[PDB]
Amino acid sequence: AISSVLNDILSRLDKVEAEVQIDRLITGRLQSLQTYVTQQLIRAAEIR
Amino acid sequence: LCFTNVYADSFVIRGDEVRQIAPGQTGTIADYNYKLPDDFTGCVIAWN
Repeated sequence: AISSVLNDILSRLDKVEAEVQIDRLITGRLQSLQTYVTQQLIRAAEIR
Repeated sequence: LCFTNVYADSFVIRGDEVRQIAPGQTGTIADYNYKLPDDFTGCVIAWN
């Protein structure tokens, strides 16, 4: 995406191009939470 | 196909304004006298 900062993108693109650039950040971000929570569910299983 | 409801929006414009009639646009027509939505389903039919 043309920035890491979500508001900047709104300040430069319309509803059709902001949707592309923002959907990179959503997909990548959601993949980040799906990663951390997997590592943590595993970590937790060691602790049990 | 079949459709729930249908319309025809009828008007006259400059040939150099046909581009503004696409959804996700800006310019004096798109801003101040005819805008299409982002989820626009339909067809633009334009001729000299």
